[PDB]
Amino acid sequence: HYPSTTAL
Amino acid sequence: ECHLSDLLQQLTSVNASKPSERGLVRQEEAEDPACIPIFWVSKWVDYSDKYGLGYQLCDNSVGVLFNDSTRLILYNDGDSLQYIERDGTESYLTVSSHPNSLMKKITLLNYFRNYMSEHLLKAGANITPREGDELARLPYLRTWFRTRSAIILHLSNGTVQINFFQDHTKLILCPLMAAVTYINEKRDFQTYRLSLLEEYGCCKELASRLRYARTMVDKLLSS
Repeated sequence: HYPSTTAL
Repeated sequence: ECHLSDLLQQLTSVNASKPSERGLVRQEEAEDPACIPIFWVSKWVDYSDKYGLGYQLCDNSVGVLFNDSTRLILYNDGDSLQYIERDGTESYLTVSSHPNSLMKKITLLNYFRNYMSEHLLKAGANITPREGDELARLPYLRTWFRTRSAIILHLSNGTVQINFFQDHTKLILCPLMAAVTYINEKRDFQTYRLSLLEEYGCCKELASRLRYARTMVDKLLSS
């Protein structure tokens, strides 16, 4: 699975 | 449908003017803050191996596009629901009610909603969206695809969003306002009218992506 931009 | 063809010909028109080769380019004169989009994907997570791709609009409203081509949207009020099947029919439920047919998809709409709220960052946090109609239902995510250089999202109200993974930049093209919003590497943004870009052109950064964004529109209509 591939998530969008992480809080950072 | 007609919106994808509408968008495609708008892109061919701006790319044919060769906007980066201008004696004096004035993209400073194509701005239109009166064209900032109403909704846009600001969070998304791809779990298509198991369930599908879940996302979040600029409002906290959460939607999921499941592998079976069905769709489930949870309004930003936390309760109202909208279910759209592969064949197009819409149904309006709530979470206070207990529709047994979907209680295995509501749990997974919740898992996506918890994950995006827990780990992922809200894109366009410094943008004031433009006001929408009073009793307007949300749009759903019609079709998406994800390559190595970028991801493409196509909402049901025509808007097509493209986030470039390497540049971190993002494009939001609206065929109705005839505008595009470019999000900078520094998270700065602006909305340019598309027909104005024909007359004044734009920088290499915006011009390059408008050319790439056309071939992506061509791949949504090739399917």
